[PDB]
Amino acid sequence: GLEKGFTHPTDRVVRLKNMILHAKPYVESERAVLATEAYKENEQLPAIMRRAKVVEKIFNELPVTIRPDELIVGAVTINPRSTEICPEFSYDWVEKEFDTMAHRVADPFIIEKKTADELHQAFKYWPGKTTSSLAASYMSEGTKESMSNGVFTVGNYFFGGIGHVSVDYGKVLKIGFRGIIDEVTRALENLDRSTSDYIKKEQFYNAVILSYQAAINFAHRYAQEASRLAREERDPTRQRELEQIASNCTRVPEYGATTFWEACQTFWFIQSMLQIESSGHSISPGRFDQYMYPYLAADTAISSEFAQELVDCCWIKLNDINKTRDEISAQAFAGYAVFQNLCVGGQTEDGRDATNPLTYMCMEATAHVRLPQPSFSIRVWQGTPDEFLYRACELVRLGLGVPAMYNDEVIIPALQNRGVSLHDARDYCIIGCVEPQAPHRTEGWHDAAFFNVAKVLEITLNNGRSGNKQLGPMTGEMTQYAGMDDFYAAFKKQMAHFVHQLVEACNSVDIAHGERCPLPFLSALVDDCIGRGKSLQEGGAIYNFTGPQAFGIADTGDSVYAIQKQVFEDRRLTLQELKGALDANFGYRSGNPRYEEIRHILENSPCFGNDIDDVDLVARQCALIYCQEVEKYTNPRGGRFQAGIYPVSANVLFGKDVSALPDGRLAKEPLADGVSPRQGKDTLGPTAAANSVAKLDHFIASNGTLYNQKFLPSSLAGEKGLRNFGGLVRNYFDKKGMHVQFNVIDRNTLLEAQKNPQQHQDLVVRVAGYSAQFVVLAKEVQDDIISRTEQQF
Amino acid sequence: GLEKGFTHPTDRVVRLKNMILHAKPYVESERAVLATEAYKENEQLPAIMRRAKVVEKIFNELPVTIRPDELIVGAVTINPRSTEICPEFSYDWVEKEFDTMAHRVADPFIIEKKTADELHQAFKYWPGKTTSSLAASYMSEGTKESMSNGVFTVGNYFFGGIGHVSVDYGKVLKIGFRGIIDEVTRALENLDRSTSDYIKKEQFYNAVILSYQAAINFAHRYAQEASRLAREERDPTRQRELEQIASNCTRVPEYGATTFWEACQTFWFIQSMLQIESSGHSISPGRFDQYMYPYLAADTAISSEFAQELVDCCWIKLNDINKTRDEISAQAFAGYAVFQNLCVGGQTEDGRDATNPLTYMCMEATAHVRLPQPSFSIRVWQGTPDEFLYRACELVRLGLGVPAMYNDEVIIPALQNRGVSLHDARDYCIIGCVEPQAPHRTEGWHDAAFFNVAKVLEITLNNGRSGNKQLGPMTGEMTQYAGMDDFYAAFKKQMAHFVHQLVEACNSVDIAHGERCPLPFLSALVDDCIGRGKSLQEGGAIYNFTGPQAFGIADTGDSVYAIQKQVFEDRRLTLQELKGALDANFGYRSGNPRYEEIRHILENSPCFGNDIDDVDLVARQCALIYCQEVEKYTNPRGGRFQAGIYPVSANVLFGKDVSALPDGRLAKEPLADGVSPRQGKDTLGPTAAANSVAKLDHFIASNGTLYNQKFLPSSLAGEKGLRNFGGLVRNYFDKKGMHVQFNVIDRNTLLEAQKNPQQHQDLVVRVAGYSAQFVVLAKEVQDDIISRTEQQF
Repeated sequence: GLEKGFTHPTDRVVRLKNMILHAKPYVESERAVLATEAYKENEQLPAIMRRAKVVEKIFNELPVTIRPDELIVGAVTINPRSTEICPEFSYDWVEKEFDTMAHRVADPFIIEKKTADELHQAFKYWPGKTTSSLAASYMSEGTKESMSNGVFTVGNYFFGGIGHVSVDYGKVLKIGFRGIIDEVTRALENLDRSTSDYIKKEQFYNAVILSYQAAINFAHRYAQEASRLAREERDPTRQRELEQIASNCTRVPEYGATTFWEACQTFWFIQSMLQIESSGHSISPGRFDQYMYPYLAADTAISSEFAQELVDCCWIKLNDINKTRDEISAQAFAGYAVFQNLCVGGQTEDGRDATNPLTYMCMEATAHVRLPQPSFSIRVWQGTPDEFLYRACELVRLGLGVPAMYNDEVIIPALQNRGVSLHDARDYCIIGCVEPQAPHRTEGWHDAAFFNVAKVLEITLNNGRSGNKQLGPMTGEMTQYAGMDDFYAAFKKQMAHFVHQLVEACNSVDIAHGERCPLPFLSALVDDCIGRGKSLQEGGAIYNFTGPQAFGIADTGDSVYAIQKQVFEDRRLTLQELKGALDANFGYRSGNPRYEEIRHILENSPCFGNDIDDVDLVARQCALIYCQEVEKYTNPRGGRFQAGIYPVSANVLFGKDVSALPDGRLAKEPLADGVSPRQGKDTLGPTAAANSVAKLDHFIASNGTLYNQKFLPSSLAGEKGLRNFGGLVRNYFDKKGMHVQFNVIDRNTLLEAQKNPQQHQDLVVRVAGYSAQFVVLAKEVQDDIISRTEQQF
Repeated sequence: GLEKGFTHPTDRVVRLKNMILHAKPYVESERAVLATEAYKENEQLPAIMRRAKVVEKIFNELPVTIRPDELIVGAVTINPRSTEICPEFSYDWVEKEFDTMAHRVADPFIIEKKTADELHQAFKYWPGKTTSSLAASYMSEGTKESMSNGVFTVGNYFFGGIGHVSVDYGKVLKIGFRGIIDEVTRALENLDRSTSDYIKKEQFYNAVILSYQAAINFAHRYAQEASRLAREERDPTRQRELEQIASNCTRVPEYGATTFWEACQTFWFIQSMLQIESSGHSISPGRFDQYMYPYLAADTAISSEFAQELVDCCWIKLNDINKTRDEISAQAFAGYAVFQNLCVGGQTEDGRDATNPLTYMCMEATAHVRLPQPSFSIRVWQGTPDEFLYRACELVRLGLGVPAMYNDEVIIPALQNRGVSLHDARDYCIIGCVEPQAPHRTEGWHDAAFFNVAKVLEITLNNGRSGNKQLGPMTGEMTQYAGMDDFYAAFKKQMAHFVHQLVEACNSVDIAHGERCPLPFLSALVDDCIGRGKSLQEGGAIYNFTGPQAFGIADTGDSVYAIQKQVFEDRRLTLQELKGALDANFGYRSGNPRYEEIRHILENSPCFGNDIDDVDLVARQCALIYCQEVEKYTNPRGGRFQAGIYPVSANVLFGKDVSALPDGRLAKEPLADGVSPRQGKDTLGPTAAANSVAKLDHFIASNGTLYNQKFLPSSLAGEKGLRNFGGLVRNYFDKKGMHVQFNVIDRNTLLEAQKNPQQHQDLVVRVAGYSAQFVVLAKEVQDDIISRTEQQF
């Protein structure tokens, strides 16, 4: 039968899982202090060589920690699930939050007094030497004013590192760090030295070699710690394990992997070491079933049980990573989340189906571990085997939010439209939440900014004003609109003004990272940085993009359609009354009964998400106006801006920046998540809603769209629930939606977790493009997830 | 007749002159301290804006000093003829020399204890933050090793600023600093903001505007000081002068000049303020008679005596500038020397003669003032009026070394061969010593390096060795040469190896200046920096070059010819004995009589400078081998390397780096100056010697060649003396030599200045492309000048 069920993990895997779940996150100082001293010691070097010295000091001197029971080793932090500090990007919020970070609503971290004193001393070096301080200096005053008023924000790469990449894991698996060094050495040998261009390329090459020499030492330090622990082990079974780990770390990643266990250790060293070099999140394993499976197939000795246990251990290690952000930024990325997206299935470079036995082991590992990370995903195409889709649906029924599902038949042509070859696009993986790329060939900047389209709508209707600040052009007061043509013309002018500022802000951050923090370790693992002699930050990648995200799409669409229908077509109210009602927040505080009646009229207009073409096409048009502006622009790496539509955990946060809207929502209330219909407003069932969402132009939003659905668990029960559920996915993907993902949970389970969080520490659910512990989320985010529409078949 | 003699200066001018002569040069700290605080305060800015903040703080806060009697005001230093410190380029040698600089051989400066304490504190900021520290980091180990062994040096721009430019004085005279600000404002309004490129251009533009706003303030601060002094001044005439100076400085250079006195004040504000922004020397007024004359002709009130006295005051102000360098570099640029070349005459853009009345006033000013500066020059072409050449010749007869003479008919086609338009080339001026450019269109880097061709010959004959060290390729041992073909093959291979390293070193310094010290004040006065939105350091100039200088040309030619004639042709000695004699320094210590007999044989070979084709063509070929290798290379500004041949005061210094040579020269002895025949070896008179020098390829050495002659004064006496002397210049220029200049002095006058320097403080003579106080020069440089061939007709 279609319902196969899931096996159980070993007792050791349960212990390792529980270590993550019980861990109290700390802030730690050692990496920050070492980095700072490497900067201090190397003021005279070009930035790329200084950055080599940084990772060399950290890799040589960071504490090496092997946790009880691990088979796969490597720790960013001494304490499980803790965070380093990367002061080179930003630091002052850390010190501002020394005493409040342990108690803040979103993602609290403990900062012990000694750690605070150590960070205080190191931060003395940093004023004005960060990437953020340089980025802000490049931006115009109007751009900064627009961000201060909540039109958009580039905080992600402003305050932290970039990340958002899937590196060439397979290359390191094959030839190791030593192979990387040899490739660079041959690039040096072949350098054209007839002009002045070789001088900086040679600095890059020597920086990469130094970085990778230190990276080899780092693995050897873990081998040494494993041997030290082995000598004082008393259980001979664990002793032999530690001896085997020492052997593994001696071989990899210096050399290519020769067993499946070594291949797992190669993967984890890369995955953790990249996040030691930089705090950029969305370091995404990508197509792990593809590049790892050859090492499983070739390992004739390994048992199926132990092979699965190693994948489980990788899943758990993926949850050891954590990241603190400033108190407001943490609310937009909430849940101790670093967005490591790992996908399985899809197509080979040849257009054949890519499923292999490891594909299903990856699904089993998710069922075994049941933790937020990795951000597990499946690719789907016309040739997806029934067995893979139904097994994925079985996994989704567990209610963890994973796997998210991505549609090859939209994503591949979407990438092609941006210049990615068919061969490279067929190999895509997901970065972060929903953002597709050709892996190890792209510097995509896939979460460069958040952009509030609903705020632009607000500002349009107030003639460029926000507060009493003239923030955009005076496109005309809404009372002077003769019809919807006047609105759209005004809305497009506002969009052009604010998107140009968005692009300025992203590109200023882009220049700042290129000038102050080019990365020699990361860059060697992406084509064509070695061949070109250029870092990722300076255009070494074959493909270059920048991806800013739209917020408030359904809010904007339903509001614009409410103006069309209720004011112009049916004349239920005038432009003057609408203006008055919006400014008065529909009488929320005054009690004005005409404004209340107006609100009730607008609230009951047709809404996006009910398969009604009239209103669905307005949502499509409003999203297009954003997406068509964004793609007009380029970044300093020679690449193209491309829109995405996804909220991570900030559709509540950024709703606070928007006053009352013509669809009737009150000031400061939440916005809609991604391309999903407004919370509770898709009332005709999951098929009708998905039909609406697929009417949007997903292809032009080539940084990725995000669609959330939430199902009543009993609707998915039994073989016949699975079949209906799989039919819904194929329906939506056949109609050219890009992505869909599912919560499967009873309302009372969420309500109980709120009332009794101590009893629900392992409740993991989808936020948007990632899953998190529900009890870690702030109440306002929890309420937003509860408020989402419950679907039923 | 042809000798009309010279008028005398006013008593004021004599007082202003003697103030320079009697000044004891100090090191001062104010500018270094202010610059350091501006860097400390502005760590977060892009470099161009940081440099704007640097000049803003200095221009706002540097002490304002007006000296007794001046009509033209503006002081770089509080004390006359003193030096500021520019730690942004290098600092550590200043502190190493706190206790020794007042007593050192070449260019001593007094450093009082208060000043050393101030600089000690300021220097704490600088480790690793200088342009020099970055430049070194880009250079390969072999390049730095060749420099340590004396093959070549890039010290000039490594330790100090660049300079070496003639800015658009005419533009500032016409539109003022306000007009510069207006052009940049229009460039801002016209910026294409559709890509990412505008972000950095707009930073440059904002940096230029800020710098020029502060530049206006600087002039107003001098106006306020003149007004303050006027209220204090008992003498009614001097009171009115100070009131007029206050009016001048209020008008210029914020606005264009409206009198000749204001034009002189504009000139001097530009000249001094450029050398406040940067320590780069060879800030060259260039075609002063061309851009200043319209303001003289339009000034219908000024008397000729006052106009002359203002020009005299300009000449004296040019001697107020001074510059300290580390104690070894000071020996290469000896004489309190900043190389401000000012030329008169030549052609206009349409190819007409450019002589005007101010042309002759500039010659008079040199006769009035008789100080080392400016480095006064004349252009000469086929159409030079006889009155011009003969007047310049009378001036040379005064023995100051000036004017140097430059041949349009070589320089203009030479510049054309480097891509300069005929129009631009016709407007050329001289930079520094002998280096031509199209003024306000060029970033020429005209003294980027000193390169020791004689050392390359030494190394060639020792199979790539220098001392106990393999510095170049193993091109073969001397004893294995079958003939001169073998030697030239090896020599060219050595030359290619070391010139590649030279180019690396230059380009490393070039990159470092572009990344850390782009200049927003200077850059605005050179085409096309404003139009392109790019500093000079990043390629804003229309024409870009790099100019490295050959040393030991005559030494190399005569040695190579001595091998050809004495070894291969006449078989007076074997290659084996020559190797032994060179290694043993011709028996200078051993007394070996065969090596002494070989020395005598080689010393009496024919020598370059006696109009003997056989040996002259070897000098030509050897100089060509250098010049042809240099021109194969480019710089990171998109420009071309081009050789020059000139020694400034370093042919003695760099001869110390060369062991015995095949021409009989003993180890460590001086090398020949520029393209001049070896000291004392041209024995057939000045026409024969000039004929030899003109056989070299001067056109390919388009960074400039330098030829010194020295005459017995009685030989130039009378109308007949002048006629011979003009005919010699016209002979040499018709035969396509690029430059010539003359000492005219009795040997006993130099000898008496050595024995009784306190009676010869005003004795000014030519070193090489510049003039200096003979008593300020080290004994070994004095002796070298005394050893030069004395000519007579």
